[PDB]
Amino acid sequence: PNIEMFVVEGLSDQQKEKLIDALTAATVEAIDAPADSIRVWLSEIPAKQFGIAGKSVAA
Amino acid sequence: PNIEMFVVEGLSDQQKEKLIDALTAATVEAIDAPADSIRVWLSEIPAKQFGIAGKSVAA
Amino acid sequence: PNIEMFVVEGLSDQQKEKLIDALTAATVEAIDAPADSIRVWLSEIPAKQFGIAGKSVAA
Amino acid sequence: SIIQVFFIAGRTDEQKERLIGALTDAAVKTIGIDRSDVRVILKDIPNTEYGIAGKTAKSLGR
Amino acid sequence: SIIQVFFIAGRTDEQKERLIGALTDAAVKTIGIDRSDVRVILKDIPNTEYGIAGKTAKSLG
Amino acid sequence: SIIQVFFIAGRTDEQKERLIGALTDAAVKTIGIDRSDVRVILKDIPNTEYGIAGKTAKSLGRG
Repeated sequence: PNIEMFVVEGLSDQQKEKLIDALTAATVEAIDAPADSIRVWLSEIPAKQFGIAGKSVAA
Repeated sequence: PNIEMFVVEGLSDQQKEKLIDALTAATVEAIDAPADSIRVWLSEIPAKQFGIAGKSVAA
Repeated sequence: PNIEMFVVEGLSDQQKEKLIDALTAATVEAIDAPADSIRVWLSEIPAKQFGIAGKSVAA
Repeated sequence: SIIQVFFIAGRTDEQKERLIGALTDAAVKTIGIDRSDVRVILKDIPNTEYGIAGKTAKSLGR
Repeated sequence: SIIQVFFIAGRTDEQKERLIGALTDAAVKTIGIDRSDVRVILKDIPNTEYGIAGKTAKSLG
Repeated sequence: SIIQVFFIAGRTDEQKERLIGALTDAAVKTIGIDRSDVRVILKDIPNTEYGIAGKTAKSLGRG
């Protein structure tokens, strides 16, 4: 499988490592998918470019 | 590498095959990625939901 | 300027093509972009494939 | 806040909802955001339209 | 209802802000989807990573 | 018409130029689309942000 998670920019490289693990583990056990077949990427979005209800996170 | 192509409907399963093969080969000779490392998926769009300049591929 | 909208399944054919011009004029209007440069394609995701707070639209 | 899954078609409807909840609970566990702003988008790709090593998933047993 | 715009880098922060709610309202209008659920992701792509007719946005414009 | 690549960072911009060309070249050779309707979105992902087997690409020695 393949996961693209869109996140706002306020996370450290350690949190990001812990999240790729968590997401990979979730797919392994909701679906019986092998881990080595799961590619996870984080698409980090600046808060001025992430919109929720017409309003930026930055606002 | 991972490749998503957005294509309009009307393509053969056989035409879809040679595209995956072609998208893969181009990625091998361009960034020297081994072919078995390239994942390709075509995400197909009906002509009525693919728009150019405010109007769908139906006209 | 390419736009992809993820929409849960069930919209009319009339209101989908209607969505495309709306989203296109919004970018022309905000970021001063020529019409012939904006492509808008709607991605039609089934209700059992769209999740909100861990729950499916079906539920 | 938004999780997009690209994966080969054929998984049960109940596997699909098991995933949506499992991925939401990963983000809420690990980042600490509110499940409310979590969106999980599942993209089934057919085996004739998903390729590995230049070969369709279908020719690969998939 | 999630929107993702792929666009060449360089747009101003006010133009970006202007784009999010512009797309949000347009969706609320025509589809009747509450602002509550219209997420708008904006992705800048460097000129050297955006392609028109197989050419980079740097060498074209 | 729109091709999107998700790939670990580290490649030269000269290489991304070949990639954009080669991908478009391949998509007009195969399904007869016009060059001028093809857009290639290239999305680099840092080592720290890309994962395989639950390990980051940096820990697998990739970028």
